[PDB]
Amino acid sequence: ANTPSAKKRAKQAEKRRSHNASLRSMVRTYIKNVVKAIDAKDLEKAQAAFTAAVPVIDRMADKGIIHKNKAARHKSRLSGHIKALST
Amino acid sequence: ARYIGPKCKLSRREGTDLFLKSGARALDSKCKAENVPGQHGQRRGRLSDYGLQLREKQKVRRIYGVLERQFRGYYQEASRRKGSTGENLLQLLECRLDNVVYRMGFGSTRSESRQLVSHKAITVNGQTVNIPSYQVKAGDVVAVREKSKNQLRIAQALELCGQRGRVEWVEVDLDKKAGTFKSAPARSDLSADINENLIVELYSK
Amino acid sequence: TVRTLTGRVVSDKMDKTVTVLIERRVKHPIYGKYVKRSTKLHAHDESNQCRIGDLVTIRETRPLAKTKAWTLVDIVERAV
Amino acid sequence: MVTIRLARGGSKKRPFYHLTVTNSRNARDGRFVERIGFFNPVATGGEVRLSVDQERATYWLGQGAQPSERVAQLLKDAAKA
RNA sequence: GAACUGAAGAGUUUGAUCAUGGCUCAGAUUGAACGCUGGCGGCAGGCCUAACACAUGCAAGUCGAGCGGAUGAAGGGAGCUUGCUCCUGGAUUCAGCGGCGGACGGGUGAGUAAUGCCUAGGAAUCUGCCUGGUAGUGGGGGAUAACGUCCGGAAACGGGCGCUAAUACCGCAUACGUCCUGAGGGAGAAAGUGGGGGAUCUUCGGACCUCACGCUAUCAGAUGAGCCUAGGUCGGAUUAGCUAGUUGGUGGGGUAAAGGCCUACCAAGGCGACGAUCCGUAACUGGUCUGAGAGGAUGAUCAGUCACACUGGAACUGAGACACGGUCCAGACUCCUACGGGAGGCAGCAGUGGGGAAUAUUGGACAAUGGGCGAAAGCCUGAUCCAGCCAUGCCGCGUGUGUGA
RNA sequence: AGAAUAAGCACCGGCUAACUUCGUGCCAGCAGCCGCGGUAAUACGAAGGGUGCAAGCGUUAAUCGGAAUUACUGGGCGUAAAGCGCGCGUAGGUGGUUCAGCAAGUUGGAUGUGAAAUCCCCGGGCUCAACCUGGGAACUGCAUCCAAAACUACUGAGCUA
Ligand SMILES: [Mg+2]
Ligand SMILES: [Mg+2]
Ligand SMILES: [Mg+2]
Ligand SMILES: [Mg+2]
Ligand SMILES: [Mg+2]
Ligand SMILES: [Mg+2]
Ligand SMILES: [Mg+2]
Ligand SMILES: [Mg+2]
Ligand SMILES: [Mg+2]
Ligand SMILES: [Mg+2]
Ligand SMILES: [Mg+2]
Ligand SMILES: [Mg+2]
Ligand SMILES: [Mg+2]
Ligand SMILES: [Mg+2]
Ligand SMILES: [Mg+2]
Ligand SMILES: [Mg+2]
Ligand SMILES: [Mg+2]
Ligand SMILES: [Mg+2]
Ligand SMILES: [Mg+2]
Ligand SMILES: [Mg+2]
Ligand SMILES: [Mg+2]
Ligand SMILES: [Mg+2]
Ligand SMILES: [Mg+2]
Ligand SMILES: [Mg+2]
Ligand SMILES: [Mg+2]
Ligand SMILES: [Mg+2]
Ligand SMILES: [Mg+2]
Ligand SMILES: [Mg+2]
Ligand SMILES: [Mg+2]
Ligand SMILES: [Mg+2]
Ligand SMILES: [Mg+2]
Ligand SMILES: [Mg+2]
Ligand SMILES: [Mg+2]
Ligand SMILES: [Mg+2]
Ligand SMILES: [Mg+2]
Ligand SMILES: [Mg+2]
Ligand SMILES: [Mg+2]
Ligand SMILES: [Mg+2]
Ligand SMILES: [Mg+2]
Ligand SMILES: [Mg+2]
Ligand SMILES: [Mg+2]
Ligand SMILES: [Mg+2]
Ligand SMILES: [Mg+2]
Ligand SMILES: [Mg+2]
Ligand SMILES: [Mg+2]
Ligand SMILES: [Mg+2]
Ligand SMILES: [Mg+2]
Ligand SMILES: [Mg+2]
Ligand SMILES: [Mg+2]
Ligand SMILES: [Mg+2]
Ligand SMILES: [Mg+2]
Ligand SMILES: [Mg+2]
Ligand SMILES: [Mg+2]
Ligand SMILES: [Mg+2]
Ligand SMILES: [Mg+2]
Repeated sequence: ANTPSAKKRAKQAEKRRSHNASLRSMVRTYIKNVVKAIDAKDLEKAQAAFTAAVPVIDRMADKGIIHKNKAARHKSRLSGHIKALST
Repeated sequence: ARYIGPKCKLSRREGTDLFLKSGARALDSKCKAENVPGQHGQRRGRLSDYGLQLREKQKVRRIYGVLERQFRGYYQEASRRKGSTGENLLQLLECRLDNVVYRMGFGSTRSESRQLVSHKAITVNGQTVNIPSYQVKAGDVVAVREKSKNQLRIAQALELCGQRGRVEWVEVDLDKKAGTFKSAPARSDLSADINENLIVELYSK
Repeated sequence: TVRTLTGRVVSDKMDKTVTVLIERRVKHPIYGKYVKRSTKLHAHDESNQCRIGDLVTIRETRPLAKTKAWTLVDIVERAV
Repeated sequence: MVTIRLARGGSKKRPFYHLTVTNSRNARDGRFVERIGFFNPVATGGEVRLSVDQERATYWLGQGAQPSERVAQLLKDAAKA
């Protein structure tokens, strides 16, 4: 780079990336656990995973890592799958 | 720009009135103004229609001392103006400042009137105008400088123009060296010999 | 007041879809004579009640698939 | 934001200004949405110094458009009249 | 009330004539060039070719009312003396963290014959700064840069150990608005700074009341952007067949949003002489030049949209980028080197080489209009405002005037 | 203070405004098209004299016009270029006459848009103009509705040329 503000923006960008990656991994981990819980054909563990996953999903949606429509879509679809499994 | 050269060789070539001198003695007994110039001068030289258009266009341009870019701009403006462009061209070309300060009686020749108007010696409402192309709106009191009212060239030009005719549409007060224009001249006012239609025939080709 | 479009069914070999031909007569820009042009559209037939030859009227909606954004509102004429 | 400012028409050393309602991320005389009047810094003769349209300006302010400093001064001076 | 009102022919085939028929001419215009010649002013315009390679100089910073640190004046006083130091204080300046801006403004027309442009529409979306309402801004923690110390290096600097600040970061406290969940219940945030002050607890340290800026959740308004449908958009048929994610459905995934956008199965569909596919060529429009008109040619200046940024790809940061002076990888070409490794991108403004028939100064200032930053002074601005060279264009004025046989 | 201090270029046979002489002698040369020149050249090269433009004047390259010479407005095919060697027939184009309906074409109107500038008309400013600028007009286009039914199309029922 040439202007020092470009350098500062760059380094703040790698810091922001190294931050955001961990939290994106965390949310993906929680939804993945939930999804493999439903796909394993068990209800109680699916209930527990959903209850333990919604708070982090919504906290992250508010935190600005992901967009809120995405979180709402995830919640609705997973709840629909579990309710379908309930029968 | 302007034309510099003999002022009666042109008259000899054209063979018509072509006012270009003070008119002190006469129009004839200076240059035998009936033959075209040069060695080949006695021949009448019957000329075609294009000759007619060229000859009268040169006639009008030389009598009013206007160049051809300016003249064609004048013609385009006349064509733009409504109501029989042929006389619109004459009416608009008459309202030039130098020709007005001539015809108001302040100058011996068109060239001398241009001499006076260019060197900032004439007013319109007191404001210095020195463009020998200014189109004078009707109503303006064209006058010479209060400083310049004592010059004898204006006096001699005025006494010479005292006997040249009356146009019967301007109102001129001569004591104070001032003019006044009320309304634009009509077609019948100007010399009804040269036709305007042949010019517009020339420029329509 | 939906903006409909009337047309003639041409082919319906794809499930829950129908092909409609719409005929217009456009004036030639210079020669002043009218020429009949045609347009082919795909419409969503939810209950595949449109056979070939029927004459129907469709309506514009959001895209249902790629190159399929019209839905038939009702059949107005059948076929022999 | 969307702001009201001056667009420089006219000729060299003879300015003229259009009071333009433009998005602030646009050129000086680029695209706009509406024009409310003009300001002439030469006046003279029958030329008017300034004129604006009051109702459209009130509408634009009621929709929250920030006027520039010179535009603000001229609009308040016009509102005085 | 006015918005137009306009159309010319000639020469040349013959010993001569009429007709047909081609060639040439008289007009208006160019970003024009060349030859001869040359006084001035005003307004405009100025690499059309090599999107060929580029020396140096300039073209994006700003905030101490966010934060530690260090520079710490003037001083109220003291010591010995007339100079310094020091207690308390303290006006200035900024390397670093942090907040905005850098996605605007500016340039070019390579690609692109349709995911572009123009006309008319519509439904499933997002949106910082701006405006109007509503509800709040409580309490904790773990670090780290700079700063010391050590190692390593030619440099950019890299690494080990110690400690610190916040409007940097993450839990915790509740939900007028919101999200999903069918009712049922559940889910999800905040940062404090500057100016004052009556009374109260108390070091009016602080708590408390007010104002200013600022922060959080949400509804609406504009502003900007994304997506879909119908019609139009160069020449060639001596280019007639093209397509297997291709056409439609179901389940799932994905995006802010509809959708074969992606995937697994189901059937064999879809487009085309109303010109599909392929080849060549080319940014599009308002508009410009001509013409009586209908048309014909065209896209110099100015304005709207699109695309690109040495060549080819990819993502991160954000409200918005696949990013014009940001990052990473690979390549070509120039350069430094201690041989380990590094640096560069004028299609930003002047400038040079080269190409060409041919297109200019390595100039000034923030004075004005805008832009970015800050509350305010104010800084930055080759955008902009002015200068320079050029008969390149349009317009205007001069080189005089009368008499003089 | 001083007329002081600042005119060139092309052309002159016809088309196209403007002529004589001298020098060569189908040589040298000119040229947009016809064409000039071989011993009086208004056409070559020079002189005088004129004609046309003018701080410019010519030349070249490019577009439209003239060209009704791609003819919708607005051409032709016996002999000048131009009727397939001749039938049958697909898509397409066209459709005798009456009654009735509908309203796509067709006609009139309303509404929204057709960005600004540029073009046109009337004003304002710089001594005028170039140039700048106010107001209006216009942008033949496109879309959505309302009304009419003569003609065409679509629907039904007839008639016989
Ligand atoms: Mg929380
Ligand atoms: Mg949030
Ligand atoms: Mg001139
Ligand atoms: Mg002969
Ligand atoms: Mg003949
Ligand atoms: Mg600093
Ligand atoms: Mg741009
Ligand atoms: Mg270029
Ligand atoms: Mg192609
Ligand atoms: Mg924070
Ligand atoms: Mg289309
Ligand atoms: Mg498949
Ligand atoms: Mg489906
Ligand atoms: Mg599917
Ligand atoms: Mg699509
Ligand atoms: Mg083709
Ligand atoms: Mg092109
Ligand atoms: Mg190209
Ligand atoms: Mg084109
Ligand atoms: Mg292009
Ligand atoms: Mg015209
Ligand atoms: Mg014509
Ligand atoms: Mg260009
Ligand atoms: Mg533009
Ligand atoms: Mg790009
Ligand atoms: Mg790229
Ligand atoms: Mg290059
Ligand atoms: Mg690169
Ligand atoms: Mg982001
Ligand atoms: Mg950038
Ligand atoms: Mg660069
Ligand atoms: Mg440059
Ligand atoms: Mg060069
Ligand atoms: Mg060269
Ligand atoms: Mg400013
Ligand atoms: Mg700087
Ligand atoms: Mg000049
Ligand atoms: Mg020249
Ligand atoms: Mg002649
Ligand atoms: Mg000659
Ligand atoms: Mg001789
Ligand atoms: Mg000769
Ligand atoms: Mg023609
Ligand atoms: Mg021609
Ligand atoms: Mg013929
Ligand atoms: Mg024959
Ligand atoms: Mg026959
Ligand atoms: Mg045949
Ligand atoms: Mg037949
Ligand atoms: Mg048939
Ligand atoms: Mg009939
Ligand atoms: Mg028929
Ligand atoms: Mg109509
Ligand atoms: Mg317009
Ligand atoms: Mg009716």
